[PDB]
Amino acid sequence: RKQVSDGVAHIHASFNNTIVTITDRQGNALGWATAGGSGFRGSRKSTPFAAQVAAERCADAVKEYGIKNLEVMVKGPGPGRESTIRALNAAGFRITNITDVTPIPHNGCRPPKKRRV
Amino acid sequence: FYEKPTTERKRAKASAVK
Amino acid sequence: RRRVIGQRKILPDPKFGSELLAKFVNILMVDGKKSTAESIVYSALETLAQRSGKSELEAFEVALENVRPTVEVKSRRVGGSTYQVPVEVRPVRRNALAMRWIVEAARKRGDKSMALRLANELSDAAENKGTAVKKREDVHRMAEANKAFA
RNA sequence: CUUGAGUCUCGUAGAGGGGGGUAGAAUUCCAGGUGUAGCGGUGAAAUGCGUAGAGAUCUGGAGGAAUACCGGUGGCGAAGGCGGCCCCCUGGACGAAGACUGACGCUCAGGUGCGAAAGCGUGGGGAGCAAACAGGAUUAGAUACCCUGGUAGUCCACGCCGUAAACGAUGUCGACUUGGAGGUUGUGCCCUUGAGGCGUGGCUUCCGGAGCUAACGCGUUAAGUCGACCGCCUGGGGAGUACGGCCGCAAGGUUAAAACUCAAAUGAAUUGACGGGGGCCCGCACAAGCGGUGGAGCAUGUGGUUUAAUUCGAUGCAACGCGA
Repeated sequence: RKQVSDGVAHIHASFNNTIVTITDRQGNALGWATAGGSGFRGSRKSTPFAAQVAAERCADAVKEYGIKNLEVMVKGPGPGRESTIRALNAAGFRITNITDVTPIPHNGCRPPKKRRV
Repeated sequence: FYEKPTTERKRAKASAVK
Repeated sequence: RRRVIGQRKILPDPKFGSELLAKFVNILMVDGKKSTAESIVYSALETLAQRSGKSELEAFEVALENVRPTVEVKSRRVGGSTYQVPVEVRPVRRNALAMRWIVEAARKRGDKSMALRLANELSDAAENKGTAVKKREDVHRMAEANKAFA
C-alpha cells in the first residue's frame, strides 16, 4: 500500500525458533512470519528448513506492499540465521545490508545456570 | 563460572602455548 | 583408500572404432551375453542409426546433455556420524552412472524383444523421453536445497 | 665501628585499601505507537505466557546488579582478595645517588588483629539469579538430573560468625652454590641515532647436569649446602568424635581423648587396561556398483513333531548340499 520500497528486516534468530519481522526504519513492523510457527513445530523440524518457509510466507505476507531493496539485521545466533538470508533475497527481494547485532553485554546481569548433563 | 575462567585461561595455556 | 588404481585401458569399438561405444556393451552384460547382445544390443545399435536417421558416430550424444550428473550421495560417516555430504561428480563416475541410467527399465517391458526394446528408448532422449532422461530430475532435489546440512 | 636494621632527599609502577560521585551497554518492569497468532521449551512435552495484543520492532521511563574490549603464562596485597571512569584520604613496594643513627636485629608459646562463600542479628533494598517450595516431563521408581514459576539468600549499614582443596597441599629469616630462554618495572653508560647495544636493580614464568628425593620431581623464587627461632607428625578406623572448658544470639568453632576393631591403611611408579578418553592408521569393514539369498518351486542338511529307530557328533561369529 504505502510502498516504502525498502525496509530493515529483522531476524530474531533464537535457537528453538527464528521469527522474522519486516519493517522500515521507523520501527513499524508490518509483516512477520515465524520459523517454528510456520505450521512446523518441534525443534529439529523448526530448524532453518522452517526458516526459509517463514521467509517465503513473509514475502507473500508483504508482497502486497512492494518492497524491493531490503535491509536486514539479525538477533541471536542459530541455524535460522544464514539460510533465511538467501531465502528472502531469492524471494523477490533485493538486499541492502546484512548484520547480526545481537546485544553482547558489558557484564550486566546473570543469565541462568542451565543444563549441566 | 566465577572461578573456572581464570583456570582455563591459566590451563589452556598448556593447550595453546605450544 | 590411500592407494589408487588407474582406469582400465580399453580397445575401441570393434565396429565403429570408438572406445566410448565399446564401453557401453560392457555394462549391460548380465549372464555373460555379448554374443547374444550381438543379436540384442548390437542389433539394437545398428537400428539406432536409421531410426534416428543420422550418423550415430558423433551425433550419438545429441540426447545426453540433460543426462549430465552433478552430485550423488557419498556416505561419509565422518567421526562416526553419517552425513549427506554430496561430493561433486568426478569423471570416473559421472560417465559410468550415465550408462547406469540406461537399462533400468528395459528388460521385461512387454514388447517384441530387448533386441529392439532398447532400440526404442534411445531416440526418446532426443525425442525427449526414455530412462536416461528422468534420472537427472531427482538429483536436483537432494542437493542445492539443504545448505544448512548439505 | 659500619656491613645488619631503620630515617631523610628523589622519582617509577600498580584491579593495594577506604569514601564519594558518574557513564553506557544488558536482563527485567512500566507507559506508547505499528500491526500480528503464536511465544517460549527440550532428546519429543506439558505446566507456563498469551488473541485482551503476547512474542517481534522501534520510542521512551524506573530499578538493581555487575563492569564487555584492553586482559596477558599481566599487575598489586600478609593472606582472604583486588578489574568501567574520575576525584578525596591512605597503605606499602622498588630504583638513583647520596647523607644520618650506630646492632637499634631475626623468631615468637600465650596475646592481639585481619579472616572467600555460606550462615545469623536489626533495619532498608530487591533487576536478574536462585537453596527451599510448587507444577510439567523423565525413569522401574525420581524426593534428582531436565523445564515453568520461585522464597530466603545474593546487594547495602552496623554487629556476629570464624571456617575452606584458606593449596606453591612447600613457616619466617639469613648466607652460599653451573646455565638458557622469556615476562614486568626502575635505572647507568653507548652514535640510546633507534627500536636499542653494552650493564645494573627488583619482582617474575619455563626448561635443565650438579645435588637432593622413594619416586615423581625440585633445581639461585630449591624440595641443593648450612644457621636462628616457631608450628606440627608418630599404623588405619573410632575421630577431628565424646566429655570439660573457653567463645558464639544461634548455627556451631577451637581445644581434644578413650573404649573397642583390623593387620594393614598409604605414597611413586611399572607391565596388563576396560572407556559411555582421544588421534591415527589399516582390511567388499564402510563407501559405489554388480551379482545374489531371503519370493516361488524343487534337492539335501539342521531344529522340532510322529515313529521302532527316525542312530552319533557340530549346531554364536568358526554348524545346518557337515562329518557322511
